[PDB]
Amino acid sequence: HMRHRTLSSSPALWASIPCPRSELRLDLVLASGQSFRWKEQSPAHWSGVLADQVWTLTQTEDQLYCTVYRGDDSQVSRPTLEELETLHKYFQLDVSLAQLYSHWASVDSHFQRVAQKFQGVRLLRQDPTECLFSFICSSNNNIARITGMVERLCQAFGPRLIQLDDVTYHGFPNLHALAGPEAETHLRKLGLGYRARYVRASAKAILEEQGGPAWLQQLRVAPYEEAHKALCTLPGVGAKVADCICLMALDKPQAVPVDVHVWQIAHRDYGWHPKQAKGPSPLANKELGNFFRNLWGPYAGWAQAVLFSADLR
Ligand SMILES: Cc1cc(C)n(-c2cc(F)c(CC(=O)Nc3noc4c3CCCC4)c(F)c2)n1
Ligand code: NI
Repeated sequence: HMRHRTLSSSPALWASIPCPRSELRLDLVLASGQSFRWKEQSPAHWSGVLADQVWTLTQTEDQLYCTVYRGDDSQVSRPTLEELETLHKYFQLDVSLAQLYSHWASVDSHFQRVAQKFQGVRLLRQDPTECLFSFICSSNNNIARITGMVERLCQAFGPRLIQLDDVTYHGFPNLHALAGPEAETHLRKLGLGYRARYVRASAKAILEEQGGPAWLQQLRVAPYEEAHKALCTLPGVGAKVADCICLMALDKPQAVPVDVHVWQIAHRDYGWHPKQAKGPSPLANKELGNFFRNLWGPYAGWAQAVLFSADLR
């Protein structure tokens, strides 16, 4: 009945945001292991769900074009003022990335070289709940299999929003939906495996032990160090996942997620070694995060995103 919009198809349902392609490149952000809810359904046209609404995004060299599917028996219209603000905040466009790129480049020659080809790699501001459970699914996994688990989870537990072509879009489920007695059994049938236990247990933990998703909003305004320790109390959430949520959902730009893949890059590209544990360890991982914060400063997580994205391509 309804299909994915292109900029050529129905231009009268698109609104623009004055966004240089140096400030944001959709193709290096939306599928670069931050969000797992965006797909290039048509060429240079990215479709995904944001807060119970579906968006399609495309860009020129100077403009970011966006169209909304409000997903109901409502008159089709262009993005509103409030809806465009939501997208402005989601891409954190108030913060200059050009000024950050130059600042990082001044103290790191390796970044200066990589940065040239890979511009507009910025850090998305995600919903804490979506980010939390997305990154519990990320353990010993790849972007493709993570994307599948998150989609299947959302269809199974989340409310239906709209259908565009063959793709049916579901909003991310609330904690109560994931905390139910059959939840783990269902998630195992959807292929999450062991991660199904942590999803249910963490949903149950936030509700019962922390008092619902207002807790995650408290961690947003809490110091990085307090937020990180609070998150590490949840089943399946360790230092790596806690840092991911801190950087991508709780407004901690200094948070640097460290796993074996970040170790590889740090060693190979920066010559970094732990100043006892020859290989990775909780203490050595903590030291590596500090090393990058000392080097790049209070937006070290955003600098890591540039390298991480550049490494995927
Ligand atoms: C063996 C293999 C192959 C692939 C494609 N992966 C893979 C890739 C991923 F992107 C992710 C997700 C992720 O961890 N993203 C991130 N971690 O720190 C950061 C990011 C994003 C930008 C800020 C810093 C994953 F869990 C696995 N692993
Ligand atoms: Ni070495």
